[PDB]
Amino acid sequence: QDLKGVWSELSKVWEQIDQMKEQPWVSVQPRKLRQNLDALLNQLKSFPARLRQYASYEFVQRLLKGYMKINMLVIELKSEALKDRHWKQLMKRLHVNWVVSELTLGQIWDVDLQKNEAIVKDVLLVAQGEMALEEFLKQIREVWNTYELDLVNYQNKCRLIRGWDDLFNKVKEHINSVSAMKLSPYYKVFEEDALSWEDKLNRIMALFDVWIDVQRRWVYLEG
Amino acid sequence: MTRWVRGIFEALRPLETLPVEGLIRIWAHEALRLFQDRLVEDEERRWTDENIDTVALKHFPNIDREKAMSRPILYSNWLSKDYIPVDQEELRDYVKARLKVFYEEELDVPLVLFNEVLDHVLRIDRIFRQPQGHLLLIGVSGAGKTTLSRFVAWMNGLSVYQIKVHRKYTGEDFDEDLRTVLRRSGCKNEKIAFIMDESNVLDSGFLERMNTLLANGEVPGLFEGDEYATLMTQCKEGAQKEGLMLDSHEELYKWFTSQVIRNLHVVFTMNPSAATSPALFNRCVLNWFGDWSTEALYQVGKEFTSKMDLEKPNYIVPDYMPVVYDKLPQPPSHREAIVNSCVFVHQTLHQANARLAKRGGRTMAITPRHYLDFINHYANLFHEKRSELEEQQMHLNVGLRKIKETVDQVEELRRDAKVNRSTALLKSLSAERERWEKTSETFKNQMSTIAGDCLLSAAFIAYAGYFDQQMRQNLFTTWSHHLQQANIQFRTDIARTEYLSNADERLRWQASSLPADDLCTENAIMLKRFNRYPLIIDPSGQATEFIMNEYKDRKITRTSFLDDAFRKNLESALRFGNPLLVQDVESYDPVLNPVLNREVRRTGGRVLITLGDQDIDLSPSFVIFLSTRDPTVEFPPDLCSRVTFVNFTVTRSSLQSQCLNEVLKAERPDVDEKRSDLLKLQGEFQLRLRQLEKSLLQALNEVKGRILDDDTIITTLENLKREAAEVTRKVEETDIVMQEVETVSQQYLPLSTACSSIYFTMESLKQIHFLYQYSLQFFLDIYHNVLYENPNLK
Repeated sequence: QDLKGVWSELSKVWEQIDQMKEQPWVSVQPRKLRQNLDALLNQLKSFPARLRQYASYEFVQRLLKGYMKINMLVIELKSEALKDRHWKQLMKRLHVNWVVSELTLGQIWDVDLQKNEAIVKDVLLVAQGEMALEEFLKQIREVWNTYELDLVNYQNKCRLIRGWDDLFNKVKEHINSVSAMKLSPYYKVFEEDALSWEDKLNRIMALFDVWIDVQRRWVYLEG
Repeated sequence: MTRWVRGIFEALRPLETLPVEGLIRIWAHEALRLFQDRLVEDEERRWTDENIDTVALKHFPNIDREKAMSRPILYSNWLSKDYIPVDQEELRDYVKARLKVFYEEELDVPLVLFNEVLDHVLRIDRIFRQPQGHLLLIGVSGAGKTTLSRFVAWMNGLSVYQIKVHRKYTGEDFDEDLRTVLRRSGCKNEKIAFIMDESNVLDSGFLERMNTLLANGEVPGLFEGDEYATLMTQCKEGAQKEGLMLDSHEELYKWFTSQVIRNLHVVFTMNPSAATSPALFNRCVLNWFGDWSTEALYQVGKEFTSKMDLEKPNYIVPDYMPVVYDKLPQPPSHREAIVNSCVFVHQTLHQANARLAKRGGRTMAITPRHYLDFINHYANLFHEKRSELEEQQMHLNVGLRKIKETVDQVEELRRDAKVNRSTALLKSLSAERERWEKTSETFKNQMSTIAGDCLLSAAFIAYAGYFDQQMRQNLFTTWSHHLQQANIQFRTDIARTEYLSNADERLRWQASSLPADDLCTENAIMLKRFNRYPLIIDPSGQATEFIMNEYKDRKITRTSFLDDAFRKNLESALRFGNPLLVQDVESYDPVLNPVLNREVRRTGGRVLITLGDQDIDLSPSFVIFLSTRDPTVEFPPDLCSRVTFVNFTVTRSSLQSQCLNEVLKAERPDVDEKRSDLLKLQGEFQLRLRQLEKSLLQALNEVKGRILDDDTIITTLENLKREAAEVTRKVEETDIVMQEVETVSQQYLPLSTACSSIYFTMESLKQIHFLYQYSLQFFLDIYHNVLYENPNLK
């Protein structure tokens, strides 16, 4: 007669697990997932001691223990640093659970995130490096695509260029950063794009080292 | 006094009625939070506790004391909607739940909630409650600041704003930052815990521009121009949003000032004893952290080492233990004894640094971060050594199983003029089995010790790196004597280099530019298992070439603090993950302060760290090294909490041991090789023997009626038979060799003392004349010519 009580208590728990796992990983909010998992945890804690000897309650309890253990791995797998390339590497090293990026939570959850911890640690480390590199390239494109040559008047005769020092500091800073970029381990996937920017960066220096010269002496010659 | 008035007024604002006991309880709580919080000496705190009760008894006669005066006096606002007095246990449970959910949200660093950090969290929250509540946190480096502030700021919902200061920072940019902060906190009613640090702010010049915010919460003249129009529009919008209809300029400015008074909190973090202004001391509430007690270190070591297997049920308690945690559960178990010795190590090193400072030597500051690094190194080392022992035990069990299978094959092969010699072959194998089973028993004894042994390595990794050789050995003997005092079983003779490094790594290091000294090899194993980024004290310059030899495959780049383009090199190394060696750390830029502290910030997917004005991404393959050519330096206690120190310098004991080893190699090579084999009685001989056993198992199971083709594989089983017997020999003959190398090194010792005295006279001779400069290479050339190319020695 206690089997009806324990199964009636556990049926809503298993249904709650079912509506948790059916949430799409595209639409997962993981802080709210932690809140719902803690709600399931204190619902588990609310149960009396008559059911503490049955195998089903403790089986669901260690399932929820595994879930709140892998909650941090979920909250890091939902980071914006991971892209489709690292999902392909997760396919390559995780073998099973062919996901077409329909991205159910249950198919991500059923694979052994606790046993395969070093695998996703390596994947997230690689994704961290790629995101760092990509945001550096975004900073390069944003800074140099909007840079403007400041122009100051000259004796109501001409309009010269002011501010060689900050511009040359920016060119030297970016060119040395691309030189250190080519030494980075995450270099290949973006490589040719950086090369193109490197070419453009060098061309900018190849103009302005001339420019001060054809500025300065000309001004002196006018004098 | 007006802060006291405002605190009692804010305590009696939401309450309906009180007795006299609650009012005097609130008054005494505010007295304790306003007077005892700034004290350093415990005797002053006891005086304040006595005189508060004396004042409360004197000016309030015929008042019940025990209802009003219960000495664990605490107040909180989280447990209920009122600011009622609470107990300690429920508050500890709530703050432990909040700290456990604080683990998984933004930063994964485990924290320990002992008795004092709870009180400090209560104090920070109480400062956060009051309007015009500004806090100044003073105390030793680490130990709670810039981590408790972030914790209580997250808990009370205040977002955190910090200023990213570098070389380019004028007063106009500071005005813009203050404009943004005041507009966010005033118009939007956003609570901001503006925290300032010792690194980014020591003297920025305009630290008195925020004295008006600390006084009354408004800068006149900050919002001139169109900014007054923008602030007026957003101010009327916000006052409409919270339902306060005001019209003119001045009433809206007064409402803006009141909202800045209510919302914006400022918390400074300062290191104790140029001096700050006394006005800045008067404007804030001053919380003194102090150093962690014996109970706090016991609670840190208990909660961090609870995961590791530390239970010896055989363990007999000694009669008397040197105790430093008086509230230990008497008599202790094995884990309690280990944690008591763990805090005893920290206490003895504090005493040792005080004794070294008594003599006038250069001592460096000791922080709780050193205790954290010691405990983390203990956990990692215990896990690594237990994993290695379990793996080799399983491989031995595999070997025993295949040995029994091969014995079964041989007794099958006795079905069948080779029947004698094959029966000779079995006469080796089972005997070998017996030898193997004996090794199993030794590994059980290896368990007995592998625990305290890891202790005596772990502190040696994290604590005694700055010291010289003699002080390191004295600290080691003190730790070993206390561990024998506490019945902790460990190896009586430990090679510190061989325990933490294999022979192949030592061959790599000697194949790199590294001298073969005991101090240099111990400082080489310093640089393999560090947590914090290391600093090297090398007067010879060999350590820099050793570091660039060890990390040339990761393309290490060389830089120094004295370059103008240093910060871009550090920024590029931080961004792209290439390792960095940084020279001339005596001119220490404080911009490294988060990076050595590993202050990462999870902002979405980004891993942001503050460098200059920029917020840049920490690549996971970054590692940095700091270097001094100059040995005469006194670093700030801030830098003692962030790096681990190694000492490549030469002293009397180091050169004495170098000369003793050199003369024993050159003159008595039998004693030198018998001493070197005593160093090889640890893991080198056993790793070679186990590799030979594994290679024998690679051709042991190939037995299917095939092994009797020539019956000469026994020699491959007999090549194991001799050498292991040699291992059985040198273990049995291990005390006579110790006494022999002690007597022979005792015969040759005054020559080494004379060599050390001659060398220190040679280096002291520089003060006579500017031309009197002689190097260590000069003295080693002297010693080589005397020892080797001597014409009188023939």
